[PDB]
Amino acid sequence: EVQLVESGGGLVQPGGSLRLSCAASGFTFSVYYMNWVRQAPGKGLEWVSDINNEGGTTYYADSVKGRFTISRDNAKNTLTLQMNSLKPEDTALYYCVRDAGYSNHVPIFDSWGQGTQVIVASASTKGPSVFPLAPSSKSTSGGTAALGCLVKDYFPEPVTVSWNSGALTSGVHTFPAVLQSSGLYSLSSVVTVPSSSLGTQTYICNVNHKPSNTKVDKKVEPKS
Amino acid sequence: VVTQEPSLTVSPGGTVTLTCGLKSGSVTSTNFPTWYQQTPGQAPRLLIYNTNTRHSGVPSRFSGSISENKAALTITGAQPEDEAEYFCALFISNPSVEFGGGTQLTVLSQPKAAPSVTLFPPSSEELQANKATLVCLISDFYPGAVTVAWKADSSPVKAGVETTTPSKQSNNKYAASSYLSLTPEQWKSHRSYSCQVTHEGSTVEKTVAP
Ligand SMILES: [Ca+2]
Repeated sequence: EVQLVESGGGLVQPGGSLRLSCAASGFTFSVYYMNWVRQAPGKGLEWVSDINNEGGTTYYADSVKGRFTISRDNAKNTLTLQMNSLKPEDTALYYCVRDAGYSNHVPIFDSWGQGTQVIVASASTKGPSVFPLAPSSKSTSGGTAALGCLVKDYFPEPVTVSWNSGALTSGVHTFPAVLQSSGLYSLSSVVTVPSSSLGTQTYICNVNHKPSNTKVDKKVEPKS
Repeated sequence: VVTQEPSLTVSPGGTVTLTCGLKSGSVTSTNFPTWYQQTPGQAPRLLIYNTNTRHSGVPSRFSGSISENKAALTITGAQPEDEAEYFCALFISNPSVEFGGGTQLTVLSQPKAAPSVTLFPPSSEELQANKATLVCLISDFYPGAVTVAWKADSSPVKAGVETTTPSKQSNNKYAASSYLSLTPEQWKSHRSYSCQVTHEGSTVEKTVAP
């Protein structure tokens, strides 16, 4: 079977570079135009670059021109993407992709690798800022209030969040993190509690970010 | 700019049409429309090219056409495994193709459930740190597809928005988050900001004010 196995990606800082490599197998590599196509975290597909059979002709998406270089080696069965001068834009899943070759003008992509992730992250290891989300009852069931913590700008995953040192587990919803354009993560944890308890019960979110050896216990108060 | 519906639904055995247009102009045969399918956690797969040619091995239930100045993909007799993201690609000019944003097709397997939306304003603490984040939390929805729009007063705001792809919760419904980053001055100087969540043609909008 055809395989297109991408490697050489992963975490890189904005001032760094990567050399993606696709190992092609199970077909006559030299017979086909080859491509890189990328898919950004929550976005669609974007063609990046292609190269003709023998390597003398290359094309690029406007926004990667002068930053990336595509190349191939028909003996090693490799396709390469040298990624220099990086941008937040470049955080994406990078697929190695074969053009079926039906048309001289229109690339038609008949075989795709599984892709390899690139993250352009402004920090290699950063602890979160933790902000309280003061209780509100505008959107909860009558007699309850939702309060939380915003766990912002950390890298890499994971963080753990508990409430009241684990003594409050009911009504807790910790949302999946978003990977921001900065290459840092943010998430929220929200607990729904009785509104009457706001005067009496202390609520503290316990945030642990092991990679940065950071722990924050943020008290969340009503905001009269 | 190539335009596709963010999401669509179909029942098992049902028929559904996905469309693919241009913001400026009509789609015709010389845009050579191509359709790709991406099932969850997998690489894209070629379905149809040259408007209506099925790739080898693609089921006959998938059909491509051009209708009303757009490319169209019709799935007749939808199967559970047809739940996927569908991307169209159009040829506008050399050297390659432009992709639509993709359509998330859900093949309905449980009853529809409307999202709960909670919007938190920036904390006083965060403002003191010279930053401002609005936090829009979205839960308990099915199908697992929403669109989020933010407004400053009544005007749409695009820049500074980060939104997660929906993920399945414990209870098999979906959750997502959207964040709007502002300067403290932006936050203070507007009458309000709004998070508007669209789900299956219905909209829920929460608004907060400094
Ligand atoms: Ca090509």
